[PDB]
Amino acid sequence: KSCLVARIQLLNNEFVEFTLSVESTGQESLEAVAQRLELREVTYFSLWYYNKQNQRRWVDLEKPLKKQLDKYALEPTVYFGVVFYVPSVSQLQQEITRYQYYLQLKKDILEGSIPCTLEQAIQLAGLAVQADFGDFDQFLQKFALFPVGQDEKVLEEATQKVALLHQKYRGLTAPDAEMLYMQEVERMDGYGEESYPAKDSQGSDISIGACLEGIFVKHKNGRHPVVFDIANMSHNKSFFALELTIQFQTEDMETAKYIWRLCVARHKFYRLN
Amino acid sequence: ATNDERCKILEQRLEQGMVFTEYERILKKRLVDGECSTARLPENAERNRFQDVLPYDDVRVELVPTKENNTGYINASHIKVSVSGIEWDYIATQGPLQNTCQDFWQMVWEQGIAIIAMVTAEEEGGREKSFRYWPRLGSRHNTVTYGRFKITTRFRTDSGCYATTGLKMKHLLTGQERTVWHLQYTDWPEHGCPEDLKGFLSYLEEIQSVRRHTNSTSDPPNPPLLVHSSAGVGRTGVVILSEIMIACLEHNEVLDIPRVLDMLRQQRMMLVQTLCQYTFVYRVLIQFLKSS
Ligand SMILES: [Cl-]
Repeated sequence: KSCLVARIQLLNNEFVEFTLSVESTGQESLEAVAQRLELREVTYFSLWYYNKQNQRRWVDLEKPLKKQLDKYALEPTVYFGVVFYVPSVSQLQQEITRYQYYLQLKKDILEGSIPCTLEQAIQLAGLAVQADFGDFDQFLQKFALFPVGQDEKVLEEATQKVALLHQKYRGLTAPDAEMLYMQEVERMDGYGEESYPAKDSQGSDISIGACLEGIFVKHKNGRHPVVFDIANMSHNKSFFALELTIQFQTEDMETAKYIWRLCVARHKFYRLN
Repeated sequence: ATNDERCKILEQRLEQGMVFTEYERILKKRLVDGECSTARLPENAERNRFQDVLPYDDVRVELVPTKENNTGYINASHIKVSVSGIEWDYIATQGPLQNTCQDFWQMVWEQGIAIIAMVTAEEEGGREKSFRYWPRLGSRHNTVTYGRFKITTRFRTDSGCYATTGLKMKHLLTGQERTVWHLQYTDWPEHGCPEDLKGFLSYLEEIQSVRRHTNSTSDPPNPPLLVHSSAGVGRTGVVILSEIMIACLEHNEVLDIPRVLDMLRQQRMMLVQTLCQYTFVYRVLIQFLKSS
């Protein structure tokens, strides 16, 4: 009523239960989370929740978080994540800022946000074990090391392929296994790309988002993705428009105005970098 | 030298009963220069929980004087201590009374305090240990005004042995704001000392984690940390003495627990008040050393 008991899921799947005041902004919670994580470079990160459509909407860090989860969320549970994916993961200097980046990049592979082939998913899990588990005292059946995809006997074949590239990476520091793990996902397609459903100027449904180069429009019907030179970005009614002048349409006026913020946000983040 | 061998000497002193002998020979207060005339004033009697637990005049926290408090008095001691060059900055005070909540927040502001370490519940056994000087979440009174300061309670996360509360403090005259982290230990029993040593160690770790978080933003000294208990002496001294010795263990350094405690009592009387509290420091240091 006058306070919200919210649960923030860290990237390592741990939970922190925050009793939140009505006036408390989302930035204050993100700064509180950075304190517990020993995290210093809090600029690359933010928080997000499942909205009424189960769509990952990042919170408004400058607006109070208590009202956002009441009005636009299923349950009062936000998730910690990376809102600003850097082109160069070498840019990240502080140690703990890199580990949280490593957790987010690993979660993007294991859950399928960044699609990887069979072989890429194999080589990735090798560097993960040397950092998640370490240089073995001797263990892989324990936790999940592969994306969604499986056949029982292909699982046995790949797990031994990881269990042999496990010894080749021996004696190296886990912080360096995390770096080499990132700077391979760093270079993949779909890396750090967030898609939002929308319709085209012909009514054909598509997926729109802001990539590092610029606004990317990929088409569900298979049409070649265009990557927009942009004079500015604007939003009108249920539409969202760029100027050079093109416009897309979304579900409702809430969804489109939301996208304008992140695009100009990512546009501001990239022009500083 | 070894962490496991430093542990044995502490365990041996505990087992052989030496910690009981060395505690009793430490003096409770200053032999000379122990005058607390400012605290012992009639006008200031209303400002002390216990009339026998007072700060020394040369180390008392010294509020900017006003007309209601002509002496700018608050029952709080400055605790600055050095071992082999490592310096330590503390402010130890009693739990605020109702009439000293304004004086408490005046000190938190004037001394630039950003972290408060509360080692006690508001009430224990029906006796008041500290008045509720910060607003409560969940109610409609989420904001209080003491003097020229308007404190708001902004979030609260609860760990089993401790509770972290984030406060925003606003100077109504200047408009300045300051985030203040309120760390409250809640596992200390009403009678005796805590049994969960590992949980009390976590409370001291959270203090350092908040200390590191707040210092990364302040480029130009770092403010002292405010420990307070009922009288700001016994459980207050346990936190201060423990955190000092743990650093001496961290940066390998000879440990002389009675020498440090005797130095602490030269700045605030009765720091570490009971024998139980003293042996608790020995047990906490031992448990910390058995980290792995
Ligand atoms: Cl006390």
